[PDB]
Amino acid sequence: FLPEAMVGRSKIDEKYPDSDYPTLTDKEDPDMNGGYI
Amino acid sequence: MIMISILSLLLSTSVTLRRDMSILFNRISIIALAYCILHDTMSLSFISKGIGLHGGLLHITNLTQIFHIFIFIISILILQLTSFYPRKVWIPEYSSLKDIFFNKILYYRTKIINKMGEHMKIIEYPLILLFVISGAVFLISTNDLVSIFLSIELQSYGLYLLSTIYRNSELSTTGGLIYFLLGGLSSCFILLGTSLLYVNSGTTSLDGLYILNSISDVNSWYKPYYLNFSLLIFSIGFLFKVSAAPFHFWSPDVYDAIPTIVTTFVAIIAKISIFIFLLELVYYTNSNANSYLSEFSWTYALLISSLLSLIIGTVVGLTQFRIKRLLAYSTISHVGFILLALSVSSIESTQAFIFYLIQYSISNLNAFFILITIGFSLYGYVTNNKEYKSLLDKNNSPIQLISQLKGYFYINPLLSLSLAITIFSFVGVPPLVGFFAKQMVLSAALDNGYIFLSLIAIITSVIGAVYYLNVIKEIFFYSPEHEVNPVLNESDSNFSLRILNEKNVLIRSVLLKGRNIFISSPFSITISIITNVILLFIFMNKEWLSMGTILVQILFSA
Amino acid sequence: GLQHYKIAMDPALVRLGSMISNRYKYFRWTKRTALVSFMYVVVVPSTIGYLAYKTDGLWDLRAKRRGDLISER
Amino acid sequence: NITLILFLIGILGFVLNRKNIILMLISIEIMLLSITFLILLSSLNMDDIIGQTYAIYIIVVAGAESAIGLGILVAFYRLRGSIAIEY
Amino acid sequence: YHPKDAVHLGLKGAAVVGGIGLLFAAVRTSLARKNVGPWAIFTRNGKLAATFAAVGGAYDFTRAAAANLREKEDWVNNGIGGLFAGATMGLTTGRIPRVLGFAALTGVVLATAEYAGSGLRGVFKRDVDEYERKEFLRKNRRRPIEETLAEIGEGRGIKPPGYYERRAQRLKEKYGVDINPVCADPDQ
Amino acid sequence: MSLLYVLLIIPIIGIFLISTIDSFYFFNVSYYKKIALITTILNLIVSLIIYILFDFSNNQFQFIQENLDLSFYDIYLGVDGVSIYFVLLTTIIMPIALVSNWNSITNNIKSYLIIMLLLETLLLAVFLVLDVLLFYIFFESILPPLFILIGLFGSSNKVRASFYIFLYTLLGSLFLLLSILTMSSIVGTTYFDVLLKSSFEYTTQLFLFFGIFIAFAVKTPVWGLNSWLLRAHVESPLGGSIVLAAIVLKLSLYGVFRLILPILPQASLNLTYIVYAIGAITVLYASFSTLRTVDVKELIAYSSVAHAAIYLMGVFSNTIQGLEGAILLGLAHGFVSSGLFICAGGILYDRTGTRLIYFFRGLTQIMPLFSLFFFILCLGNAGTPLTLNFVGEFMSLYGTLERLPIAGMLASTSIIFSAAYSIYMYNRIAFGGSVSLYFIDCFRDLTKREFFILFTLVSFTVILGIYPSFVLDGLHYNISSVVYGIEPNASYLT
Amino acid sequence: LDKGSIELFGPYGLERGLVKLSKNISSLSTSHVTTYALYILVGFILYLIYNNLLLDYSYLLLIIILLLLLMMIGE
Amino acid sequence: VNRILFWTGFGLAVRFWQLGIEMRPFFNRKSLWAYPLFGGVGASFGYWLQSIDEKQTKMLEERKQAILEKRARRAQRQAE
Ligand SMILES: CCCCCCCCCCCCO[C@@H]1O[C@H](CO)[C@@H](O[C@H]2O[C@H](CO)[C@@H](O)[C@H](O)[C@H]2O)[C@H](O)[C@H]1O
Ligand SMILES: CCCCCCCCCCCCO[C@@H]1O[C@H](CO)[C@@H](O[C@H]2O[C@H](CO)[C@@H](O)[C@H](O)[C@H]2O)[C@H](O)[C@H]1O
Ligand SMILES: CCCCCCCCCCCCO[C@@H]1O[C@H](CO)[C@@H](O[C@H]2O[C@H](CO)[C@@H](O)[C@H](O)[C@H]2O)[C@H](O)[C@H]1O
Ligand SMILES: CCCCCCCCCCCCO[C@@H]1O[C@H](CO)[C@@H](O[C@H]2O[C@H](CO)[C@@H](O)[C@H](O)[C@H]2O)[C@H](O)[C@H]1O
Ligand SMILES: CCCCCCCCCCCCO[C@@H]1O[C@H](CO)[C@@H](O[C@H]2O[C@H](CO)[C@@H](O)[C@H](O)[C@H]2O)[C@H](O)[C@H]1O
Ligand SMILES: CCCCCCCCCCCCO[C@@H]1O[C@H](CO)[C@@H](O[C@H]2O[C@H](CO)[C@@H](O)[C@H](O)[C@H]2O)[C@H](O)[C@H]1O
Ligand SMILES: CCCCCCCCCCCCO[C@@H]1O[C@H](CO)[C@@H](O[C@H]2O[C@H](CO)[C@@H](O)[C@H](O)[C@H]2O)[C@H](O)[C@H]1O
Repeated sequence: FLPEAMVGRSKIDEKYPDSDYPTLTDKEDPDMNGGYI
Repeated sequence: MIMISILSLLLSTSVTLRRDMSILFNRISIIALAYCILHDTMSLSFISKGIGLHGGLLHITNLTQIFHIFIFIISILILQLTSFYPRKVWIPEYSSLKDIFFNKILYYRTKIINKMGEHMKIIEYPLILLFVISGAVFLISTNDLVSIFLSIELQSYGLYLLSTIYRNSELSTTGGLIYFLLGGLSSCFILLGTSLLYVNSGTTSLDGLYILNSISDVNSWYKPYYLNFSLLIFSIGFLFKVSAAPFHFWSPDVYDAIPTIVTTFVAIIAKISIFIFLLELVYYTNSNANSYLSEFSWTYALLISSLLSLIIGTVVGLTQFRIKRLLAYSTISHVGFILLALSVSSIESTQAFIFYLIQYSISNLNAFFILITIGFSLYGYVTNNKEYKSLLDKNNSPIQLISQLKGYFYINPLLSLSLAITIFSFVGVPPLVGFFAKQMVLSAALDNGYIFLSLIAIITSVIGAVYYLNVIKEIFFYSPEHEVNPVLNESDSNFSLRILNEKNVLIRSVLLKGRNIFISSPFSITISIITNVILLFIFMNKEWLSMGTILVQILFSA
Repeated sequence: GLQHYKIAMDPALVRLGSMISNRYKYFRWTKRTALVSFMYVVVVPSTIGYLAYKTDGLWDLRAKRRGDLISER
Repeated sequence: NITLILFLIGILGFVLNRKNIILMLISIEIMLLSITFLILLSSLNMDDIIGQTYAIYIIVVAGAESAIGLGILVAFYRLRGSIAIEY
Repeated sequence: YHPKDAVHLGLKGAAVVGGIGLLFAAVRTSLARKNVGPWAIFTRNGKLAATFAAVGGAYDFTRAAAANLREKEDWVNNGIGGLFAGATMGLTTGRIPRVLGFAALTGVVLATAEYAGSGLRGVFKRDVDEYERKEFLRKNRRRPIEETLAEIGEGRGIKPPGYYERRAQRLKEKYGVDINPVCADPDQ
Repeated sequence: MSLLYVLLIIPIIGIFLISTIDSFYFFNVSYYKKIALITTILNLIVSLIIYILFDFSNNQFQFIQENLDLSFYDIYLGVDGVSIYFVLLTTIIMPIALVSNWNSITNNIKSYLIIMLLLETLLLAVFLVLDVLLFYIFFESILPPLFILIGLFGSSNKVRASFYIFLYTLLGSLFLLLSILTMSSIVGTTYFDVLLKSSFEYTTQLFLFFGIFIAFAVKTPVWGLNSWLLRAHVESPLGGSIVLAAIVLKLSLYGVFRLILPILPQASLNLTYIVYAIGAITVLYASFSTLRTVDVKELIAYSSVAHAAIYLMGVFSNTIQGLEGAILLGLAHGFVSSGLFICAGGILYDRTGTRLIYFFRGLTQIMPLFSLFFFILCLGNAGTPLTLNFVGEFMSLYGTLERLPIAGMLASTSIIFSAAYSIYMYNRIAFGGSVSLYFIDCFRDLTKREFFILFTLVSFTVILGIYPSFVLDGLHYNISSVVYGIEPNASYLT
Repeated sequence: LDKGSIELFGPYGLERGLVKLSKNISSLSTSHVTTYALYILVGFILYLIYNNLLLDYSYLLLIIILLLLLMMIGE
Repeated sequence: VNRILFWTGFGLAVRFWQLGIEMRPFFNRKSLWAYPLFGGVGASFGYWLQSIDEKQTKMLEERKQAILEKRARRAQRQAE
């Protein structure tokens, strides 16, 4: 009944996106430091 | 007196259609509720577990009259929000006794004070709160199953009408519709519970059910399993109406959708009356002998709701970005603390319950008052943020996002610090009053063997403190996206105020800018008194806690 | 805040200091990181604690002279 | 046994409803009828006229919620134009 | 004590917990937004109910199995069952760190609840005088010396009168050497 | 009124005057900063008056006031030799903490002064209160001002730093609250005189220990729980860093003399090997990772973890020497850590805007006054003799060896590892080659402000090192009251 | 350890774990009265089963830990 | 502390906090009369809390005497 802007999960995903937390893999981040060359 | 006030206000409201008369109907409602306080104040001259009145369908207790006074005062504080204009104009030249009482000020007050705002144009708004208050003070005083059902509906039906009263709001109509529909299913559970009580006992009186339960508690063809089953269904209805998890999903949606003036009342009064009625029922349904009747105690649902309310209220609140959804979830985790002290039926827990309830009703009032005042203060401010132009019902809820409070410390420091003091009280930080409330509910549970629940409460108190701190980070850690309106201070834009003596003779004429507009004293003083109570409680605690020690001593006495 | 003096900020050292600060955001649970973590956090404290318990109150030196034994227990 | 069957029916009305908000109004009333019918049949079994009185007041409150509910539904329809849930 | 049929109890645990998850799977079918039909409870949501039976059955079976081996009934068994129950929850997700992590969280909480006492039901009542019990605790200021030496023991600076003669006896028994400290005075 | 309540009202009166002076003049920020500084000096003069009158061998709490009116929660103030020097340390630091950060604030200066003036009252109270719930009340009332001090006047990673300190300190302190509530339930009050008479059952003691130690382990802090400090101290303003290390880290040290030594003795005795195992580990790991830290201000913060562990093992020795050494090492840490924070956070960061040790080299060549004081504060961090830091470490380490020898033997390795990082940091900033090439323009040397607070802090560290009897004569009789044990021929006299 | 597992098995792993969990539970709230009504019935039945089947209280805690960890997993 | 003083200052503190929220000037001369008024209201609420405390003390004292007669009458009847 309410707008998606107010109760929708979609705008949670903009305030708290999953991209806020890195998930680099062994190929991307073997030194486990951020991909620092 | 509440019934004399409703009928008198109703007759006056019935013969008028003027929307300018709303201001004065809310003022007379405050005066009417003050007479109710003076009548109930005289009804405290006896020591009694209870006296049955009007054929045994009602009762009076020291706790009933104490909390009739509390309900009337909380209503008076909320009623001010519609009894006085949000902003005022003040000049040092009109500030003395001679000026305020004998002189007069003339100026165009319409756009400055918001004379014709939506809240100042509902004639029956003061009337419908009185109807809700009436059902609240009846629930507290009900001694019969029928009176319980009739009182709970009187309160519920008026709360639905409050949520739908802003008829031009497509958010308020939805919220009231959600509330009536999920509230009606709750009413069936309360009605099923009382019906199943009468069919197995032949009685509608609480005292007969108390004596039937009393005799059954001894460590054959009629084993009384019905009382703990009936009260269990009966508890689901009231758990919904206080929004205890898992029956909680409605409150964040309804509290977010209706106007902020309305949610102050809707989110406070209902929990005051429901929690008082449950306390007396928990006491006289207790088991003094551990038997098979005690294994099916209805009070277990309150212990599971409390555990679930502590977790849901603090965990789901982490990712909320809308302030009224956040405060809705904060209330859920606070009733998990209230429900834990109710479920432990001990002298200490009952005293902790009376304090947690009163202090939290007062503190959650300050949070709503500060929010309403912050929205009425951005009148002299402009924003270019894109996320604010897309908001809905910006007059019913001026502050909807926690992003809108970014940099309020710069705009208003003590208003920001008042909200800081209130928020830290919700966390439980000493020396603030909210700490002493949680302290008493942790010590009661620990002394009675609810150690596992106490550990869960302090863990969620850390989790719930995360989203409380996020609001503080917004107000103080960042600069404001709100900037002063450029036109209100252009050096050529002034409004003429005239000073007039008693016989309308011009004493003086003053030139005023937007800097001479401030918050109305009714909202500034109310915020000031409660913030001080939260801050200075450790110097003024004797008579507040002594009242609760005496009320519980009468209830447990003999 | 206050203006500081001019420093030739090395882009290479600045990005290195940034790397050290955000490094935790990229820690994973591997067979190696678990092995180092288990050794340091469990094994060494448990070994130190075990010796602490076994030798606790075992010896006293005060006023002990020849013909007496250091061992209390 | 009839009173319990009808209470299930009102409950199953909520179980089987994703779109009708009208049918939730109807299912609340079926539940009220079952509970009043139970009180009424147990009243005849115990020779108690007070059950008949409690049934009467449940009918009055039931109609009053119907009025309050259909009025709120009218307020909602005026601004929305549909009583349908977008599921 | 009376041995418990672990297999018989294990089925009860799987059915009770797996029954509730079957009720949870049913909500998923009812709330599904497409025409999935009635048999979607056992095809699309079957894994949800299946893991509930797996988790519940492993907990009660391992709790019962733990009790038989240790020949005792206490809060410890609620730890073994919780560890194996949490391990089963981690097996579904297929991630090693969580197999161990979920077992840790489940085992700690299910043992902490039991060792504290059952909060979710009616707490045990001692059925005694609370005023006498509390007052005894507040006024039990001194205790027999034997009472304290039982928990801490002599040594570590707790040298009760007679410690040296006892230590001589203790040292003689274990070291086989008589203690005889030297004089330090050439005269007498 | 009493003289211990004058200690609390003066910082409150200063808050009022800063708030009302603008209403009598648009007033300068220099006028706000003189009010706050004169207010802190008056508290220091009162505290020196209290110390002149104080009886060094009295077993009754002194400068108390006859309440005679009892409520649910009531403030009871008193002083004993165990607490007098903690009060004095708070009243000597707060004036320097203000002077150190005199130019560095710039914005929100009234708010900054009000928080420090409020912190001084709350930290003074926590030493003066004669109840254990009142101790908790002030031991945790400092968390809201410190959340906002870091957020308003902190460095770049301030938001996360302030969330860490508040949430860890809130979580850790809520296990202390459960233990305190249990003792109050069993005894009926938390007033010290009544609680210290009471003896708990061993099992109650062993569970009250689990909950006071969990709180203290988070607030010491121990090695695996020290993340909040590595963030809080570094991102905090200079003044907040001085308070948090010198005064707040000492609240747990003084809380063992109240919450554990006198009321849970059997639990403290039978669990010391767990404490010593943790204390030993946090001596080694903290020191190994202080060697490889590249942020100077975070190298001073890590050093604090290693020192707190020496004084924590000292409080758990059941010895008169390790208990007084623990208080001496906490007083010594208060002066030296203050100076090293002033050097890193208040002189280098002021001139460079950087904390990375990569950019600093040969600073003695252009700043010879800074390098002289910096050397003396590095030697005290290393526990060199002639500084109070050596006396505290020696007595703290001896009682550790006398209690459980093996752990004091590992803990004694702090003599090699504190020296290692202290000289290595020194040789890399003051020495280590010629003035760096990353410095485009020359840096001025110490100001008359920077010189005189560094000189004042060094003066306390050295003079108290020569004659520690200035502090030792006050603690002797009062320390004598927290020892648990008997001797076979000295006890049970007839 | 300090920048690794102590922050993963600690504040940073509790942060990223709980934020994921709270988004999933918050996605159960779709503001549909039909779906909210179903939830009330569900939460009603679970209370009825618990206080009539005399189930061991531990069976409940397993349910809560199962439920909480199911919202810990995405998709 | 003294209740009359605490409440008198409480009213003084409420006036101070009010003007701080409204961001109005503390200490305008033609509006100084509010400080005696706010404090005077504070003093009055305090004489009332003094009457409340006096009566609460009497009744809490009675109750402690009642719990002691009950525990004693019960103890006496258990001597048989
Ligand atoms: C011990 C139990 C109690 C502790 C439990 C811990 C729960 C912590 C929940 C933290 C919720 C907020 O956590 C944080 O919020 C801020 C809000 O901008 C965001 O923080 C983020 O900021 C920027 C964007 O501005 C991101 O690029 C960055 O990756 C991150 O730091 C993230 O959304 C989230 O990392
Ligand atoms: C912080 C907010 C301000 C403080 C809040 C509390 C102030 C008011 C507390 C009042 C309750 C306790 O104070 C007292 O309690 C008893 C309880 O029956 C009542 O006392 C009443 O009955 C008794 C017994 O017949 C009479 O002796 C007494 O004259 C009468 O007033 C009154 O209520 C009050 O005299
Ligand atoms: C300063 C920090 C360190 C101080 C604490 C460490 C002190 C270490 C003391 C070690 C010796 C203790 O006391 C010592 O114990 C050993 C056994 O281990 C025993 O040694 C004995 O061994 C043989 C039997 O094998 C005996 O026949 C012989 O008489 C004696 O040498 C004696 O009891 C004593 O010589
Ligand atoms: C329990 C809650 C937590 C308590 C923690 C302690 C918080 C202490 C905060 C101090 C009080 C607020 O501090 C307040 O800051 C605001 C900043 O907008 C100042 O207000 C002023 O600041 C500067 C002064 O030049 C102006 O540019 C600005 O326009 C104006 O608003 C107030 O004069 C000051 O008093
Ligand atoms: C690693 C940390 C592990 C522990 C962390 C959490 C513990 C924090 C402090 C818990 C204190 C122990 O728990 C406390 O113990 C005492 C006795 O010992 C209990 O006292 C007792 O109360 C009831 C009532 O008589 C008794 O029936 C019961 O035997 C016991 O619970 C307290 O009710 C309990 O609150
Ligand atoms: C024993 C286990 C641990 C005990 C409890 C300790 C829990 C501590 C958890 C704190 C988690 C961090 O808390 C969260 O941090 C992020 C930073 O990444 C903040 O996010 C903030 O900083 C980022 C940094 O880029 C900026 O974009 C911006 O200022 C804001 O988004 C959140 O506002 C805060 O809520
Ligand atoms: C000396 C140690 C002291 C520790 C004191 C107590 C610290 C807090 C204990 C629990 C800490 C949380 O622990 C952490 O939880 C979350 C669960 O979502 C997990 O966090 C992570 O899980 C997996 C990694 O396995 C990731 O893919 C996922 O992105 C992330 O959520 C971590 O696997 C776990 O390390």
